[PDB]
Amino acid sequence: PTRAQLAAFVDHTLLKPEATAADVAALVTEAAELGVYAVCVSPPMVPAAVQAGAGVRVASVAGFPSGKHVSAVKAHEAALAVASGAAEIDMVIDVGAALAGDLDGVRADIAAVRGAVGGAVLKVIVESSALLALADEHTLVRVCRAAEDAGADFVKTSTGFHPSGGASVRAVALMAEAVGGRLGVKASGGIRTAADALAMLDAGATRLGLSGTRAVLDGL
Amino acid sequence: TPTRAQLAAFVDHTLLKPEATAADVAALVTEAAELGVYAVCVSPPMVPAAVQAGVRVASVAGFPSGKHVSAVKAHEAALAVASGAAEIDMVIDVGAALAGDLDGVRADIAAVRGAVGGAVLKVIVESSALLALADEHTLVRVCRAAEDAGADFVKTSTGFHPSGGASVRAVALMAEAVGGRLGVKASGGIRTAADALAMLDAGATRLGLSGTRAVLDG
Amino acid sequence: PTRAQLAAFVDHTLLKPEATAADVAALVTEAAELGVYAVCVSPPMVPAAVQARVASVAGFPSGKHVSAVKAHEAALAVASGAAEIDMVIDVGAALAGDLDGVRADIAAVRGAVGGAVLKVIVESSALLALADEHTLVRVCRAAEDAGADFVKTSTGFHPSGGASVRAVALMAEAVGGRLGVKASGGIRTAADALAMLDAGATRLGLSGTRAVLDGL
Amino acid sequence: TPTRAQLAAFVDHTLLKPEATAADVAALVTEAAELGVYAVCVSPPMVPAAVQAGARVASVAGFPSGKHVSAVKAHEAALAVASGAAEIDMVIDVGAALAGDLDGVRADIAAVRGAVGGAVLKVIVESSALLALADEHTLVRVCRAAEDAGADFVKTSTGFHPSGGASVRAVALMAEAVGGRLGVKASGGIRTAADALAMLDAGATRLGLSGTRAVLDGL
Ligand SMILES: [Cl-]
Repeated sequence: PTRAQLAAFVDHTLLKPEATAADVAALVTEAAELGVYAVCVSPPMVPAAVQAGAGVRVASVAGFPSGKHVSAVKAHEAALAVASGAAEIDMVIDVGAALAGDLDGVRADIAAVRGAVGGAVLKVIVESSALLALADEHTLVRVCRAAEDAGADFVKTSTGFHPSGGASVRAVALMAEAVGGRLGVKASGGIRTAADALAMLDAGATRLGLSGTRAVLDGL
Repeated sequence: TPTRAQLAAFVDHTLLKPEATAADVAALVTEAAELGVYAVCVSPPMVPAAVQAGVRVASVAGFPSGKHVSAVKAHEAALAVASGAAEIDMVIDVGAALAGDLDGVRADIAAVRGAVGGAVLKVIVESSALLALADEHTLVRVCRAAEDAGADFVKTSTGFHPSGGASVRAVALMAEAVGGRLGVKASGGIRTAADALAMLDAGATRLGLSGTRAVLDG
Repeated sequence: PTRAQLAAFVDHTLLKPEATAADVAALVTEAAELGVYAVCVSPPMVPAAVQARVASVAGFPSGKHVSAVKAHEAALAVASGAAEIDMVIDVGAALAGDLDGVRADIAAVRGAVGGAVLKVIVESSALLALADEHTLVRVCRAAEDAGADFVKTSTGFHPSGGASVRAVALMAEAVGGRLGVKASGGIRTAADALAMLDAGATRLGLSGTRAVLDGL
Repeated sequence: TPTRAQLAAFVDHTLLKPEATAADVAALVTEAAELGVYAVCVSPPMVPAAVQAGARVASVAGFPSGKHVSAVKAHEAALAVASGAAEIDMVIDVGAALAGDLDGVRADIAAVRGAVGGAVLKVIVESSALLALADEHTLVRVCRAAEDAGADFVKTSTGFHPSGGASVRAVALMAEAVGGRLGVKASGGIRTAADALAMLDAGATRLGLSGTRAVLDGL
């Protein structure tokens, strides 16, 4: 698995609240030098990301990181991001809604954002480490099926901000089996080495969210 | 030094975890009425069931990252107020402030001010990030911008940023910057009575607490 | 009915695109002199009405806005102090038979205004002219299903016209005693007013209220 | 004097009735392609089905009244563009223009501009109202506000205001004020091929029509 090949799986990411336009400009330069698939930035940073290169593939987050926004608000955010040049959107579910068993609500929340972006690649962050710690494997699968039923293109493990943690190979395996190659699976959160990255791919991930991409690639 | 009832009267009793359910919020409301606190603070989608649960309600906007365009923060804040929130605690774009874009921070806060009508508007400045990454003057500038944009409070912290939560130095700087014309809400990591009293003595006029019972027993 | 009793049914209304803050202030002054129930103004004028009981409109007059936008608009008005919101349905949605869509559109606004009085403009003159009585009734029931407090006849801007006695009578028969019924559009005389109240209206939307009251 | 295909290329083929259905919109799109128009113009909730109809889509914002706070207009514009609209035709608050609050009109336009990114933004000044209720200089000031706020076009009318729609005089004034830096769209009550060509001769670079076929047949 080559350095260029692993890099083609990667969304090179900066989501810190303190991030400046200059930070986002350096992120895009580093992404181009590394040969990654996209940059992932916070919604108001999309103009800066688009302006920092030619033909930059930009993903933005929506309803992030808490998931605790009403659906209209997540949709509005996603639509402004697409209007500013975002090709993809990584939204967060209402994690508390999943845990209460309101799967209809989770599915409708994702369908609202789906209807607003239209053209864009939509990834749904299920916060798998939170679902697996506070409920069970079954709950994770149900959330994945809601994402599929609502028209999502990816299910995605983690925000990288929840204290329960990030991607596990078990979560990815569970998520990959549930969507069965019909949707992509993005592993994210705490992927810090080459070995972490390869193990997520081996478990079924078809995309990786990384902030320390160079160090991951250097490990090869 | 204040009694239990007096300390409680300073408090916004808070649950903002991503995993919070309606049942968690209903238990939070019941516990706030027992403790005699000033308000509950809940996430925007939980406002209707907090309000209906029979307590003054605050909500958050652009929370916790602050990385949302103004129009998204304003839309969120309008919905929460229309659903019955009495107060909104919004987060600034911390990066905008670090880059020196103080007119943009102010316009961001003005958009929210215009959406909430007469509701109490608190601006979370993420003081521990501003003091870690810039300097005292930058914290003062952000506060003044909040007052210029029509805020009613300046507020230290989200409780979610790794730079930490409320500090005495941050609270005192903020209280001087607003000169008693706005409130100062100290929040994030306030776990004991001594923490609480240290912030009120530094000039806080409201406290954001998640573990209020343990502070009150104090 | 006395002058005072008839006024008590009225939402005293200015919705013209050219309306200024000064026009809105004269409308409120006139409202309070006439003893009306409420003033009805356009969403950006709500702050000036409140600072001078206020109803505002939402998704008005076309009804052609996505649900989230109507809900955003309604919430902003309530936040600036509107006690009531009068929204417009996607009339074309109702005519295509998409009553689930119309209901969902109304429930979105319902969930965004909290405790506000929510009135749903069904554009009854268009529904009767382009569909049928049964469609008008189905739209009213969707409004009830979605949690609305009132059904209302007309924007006063649709070419098909305004309130008719039959539309109001149908709407009152269908949801009367459970939802209020507001007759609006083309109510120009005392006799028009009284004919809508007799048909089952419990609120009236008027622009020329003084003239209507004078005819008693 | 333009050929049929040339006149058609100036046209936004439009359906904005409250009663319009998805089926009405799909017929509109089919007719648009047949006629060779520049674009179809539809109401915001109709954009996704107009885009999916698979042959350029414009939508409107804060239409037709202009009486919506800026944030609502901007929200509405964003959604339409995210659903594939290439252009947005917004409506100013006409009463704000009349009250002399041109800074507020400018800010209202700037709000929509920052929501749409790169889309073509047209600003509807409701010229027939500005001329009937104010004066010519007010029309010019509103055009300047639009330019200053980053609009790509100024545009006469909604076609729903009782003071009427496009006039030769309105179009000449607007085209003078923007001086070829913005486009000028003539719209509202353009009933004949003669009406259309008089607007074009007055400086319009785009035409909003509903009865497009009957206009083109007049050539
Ligand atoms: Cl002619």
